[PDB]
Amino acid sequence: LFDENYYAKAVANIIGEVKDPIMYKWFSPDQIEDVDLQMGYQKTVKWDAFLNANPTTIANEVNTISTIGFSSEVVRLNYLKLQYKFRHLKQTSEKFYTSDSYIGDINNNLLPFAQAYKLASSEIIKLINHFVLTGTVSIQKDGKNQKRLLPNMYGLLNMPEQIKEEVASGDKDKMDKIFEKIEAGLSKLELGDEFSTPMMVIVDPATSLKLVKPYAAASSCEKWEDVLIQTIKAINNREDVYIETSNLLKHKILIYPLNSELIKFKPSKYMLPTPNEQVDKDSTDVAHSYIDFVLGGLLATRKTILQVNIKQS
Amino acid sequence: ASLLDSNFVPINFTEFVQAISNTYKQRRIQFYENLKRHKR
Amino acid sequence: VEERERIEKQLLLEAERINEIDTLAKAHLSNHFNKEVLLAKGYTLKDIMQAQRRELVRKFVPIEQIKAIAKVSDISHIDGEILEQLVSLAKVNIKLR
Amino acid sequence: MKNPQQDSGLLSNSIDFRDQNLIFSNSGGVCTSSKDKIENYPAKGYPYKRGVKLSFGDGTTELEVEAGGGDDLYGVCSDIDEFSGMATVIPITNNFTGYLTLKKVNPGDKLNFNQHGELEKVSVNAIALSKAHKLTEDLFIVLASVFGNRA
Repeated sequence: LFDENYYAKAVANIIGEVKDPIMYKWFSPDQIEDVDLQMGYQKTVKWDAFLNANPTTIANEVNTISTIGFSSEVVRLNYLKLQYKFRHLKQTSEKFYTSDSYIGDINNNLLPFAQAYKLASSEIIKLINHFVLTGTVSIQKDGKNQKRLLPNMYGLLNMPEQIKEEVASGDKDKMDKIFEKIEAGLSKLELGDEFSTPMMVIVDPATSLKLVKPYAAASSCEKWEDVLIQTIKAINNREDVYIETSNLLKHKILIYPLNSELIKFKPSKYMLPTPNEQVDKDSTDVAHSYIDFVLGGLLATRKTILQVNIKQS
Repeated sequence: ASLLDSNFVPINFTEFVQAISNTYKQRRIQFYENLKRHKR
Repeated sequence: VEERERIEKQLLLEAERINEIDTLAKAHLSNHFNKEVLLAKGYTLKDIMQAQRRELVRKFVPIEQIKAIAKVSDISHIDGEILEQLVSLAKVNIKLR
Repeated sequence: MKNPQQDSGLLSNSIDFRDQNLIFSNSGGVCTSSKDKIENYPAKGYPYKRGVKLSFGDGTTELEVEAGGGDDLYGVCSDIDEFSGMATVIPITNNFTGYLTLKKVNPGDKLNFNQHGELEKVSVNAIALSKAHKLTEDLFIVLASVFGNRA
């Protein structure tokens, strides 16, 4: 294959230089499982029981007894397939563009296939990491003109039926007020029997700098971060509480456990960027290539994620 | 069945794509093996 | 005990031959004919070695030499000194390749 | 000039991935079909990212393309090579979607080309897909899709 197609050989040589996505830090090894699907859906069933009324007293003779109800719930996960096209230089056209210390037409913005592919992969992987966190796909910094996606496609920030807290504008810089709202959300969390598990906190850099200040006179050898870790340790049965920072977040605090039972990530085995066999060619030196990637596969139980929004002005 | 193995010689594009997926998975496994989170 | 010593000498000789054949076959033919997967599929060691030798002949030795020197186009049943000649010719072919 | 001739003083920060396409150096279309018809013509002036019209000399030299519009519109210039002075032109018969020069506007507005190859609000030729983006004091670009000529 490599003898027939140079582009396949080039990708195999250049694939090792692409950095791993940063979302891997957001999940435990067991929380991620690969599914063999490109486009479509995957469904699962959950069974629940409930009590309809107060228990019935067994005295003398009685026929009317209280009932215990049952219900089924079907959970569907959606997977979508998306593609980009990028131009580059023909393989048998590089010698007429190799400069002293670089290859490519600077004036016309043309690159060799290897460098073009590597840059394209990095940009897509950034886009994937954005979707996994924020649940949306958009190229504007305002998060508008979003790509209309299928239902049952959610990220860690747009997941419905979760605990949401809002710090008012007047308390944007008051760390005590922010920590107050965190506790209210922590109380409303419903981990239940899966309490004994590691927890994960993802915070924006602006709030992270607020955390490192000493806890408030001021308590020496005690920071706001240390107080928060202990507070989370209260409900997770004294388990590890990791904190990470992401520039993607903006005035947002995200707390969720690292238990596969509550939150599960089942991405496609072809989620990460992959070359396409179709290569446009012409008489000129400019060729086109295609990269494919798959989105979707995030499943989580309701009322297990805390989302804190610090309303800025 | 991964790009890491130098002895691996793909026969067609389909096998090449499968090796990429296997290679991505192995890197993820290796990443988590070598990951050392900050506990404080 | 020298009879067993010579038996062990022959064992080492055939083991070295098998190791050389396997090492060259892994880099020449494919990974599908690996010793582990063939054993999983249920072939004896000698059967694995002869199958690898026949594949080596089918890859290096041209079909005309098979149907002229070995007198049969099919290497399915030619095993023996004719197979030794065929694998020697395959070694010559890979040397000149 | 599509490519800023003046050299930059600093290395760019390749960390973000949003709003990194609103530059004048971006050539072609945002969405491009592999079945598009592409022509190159001698360039009269700088018609880059402008509507072009056919202009004939005195017959000694072949025809060339100049920035223009109105009833004389022939195509849209999407790229230009400065060394050869050849302007890449997509015919008005073919449809184009990309960033084009705007006269110095909301999505959904119908736009027509003026005498200088600049898009302006209202025959219609294209429809605005976004709002005006300011690159220089007088340079305004807009994402528009052209679908030919229709009254």
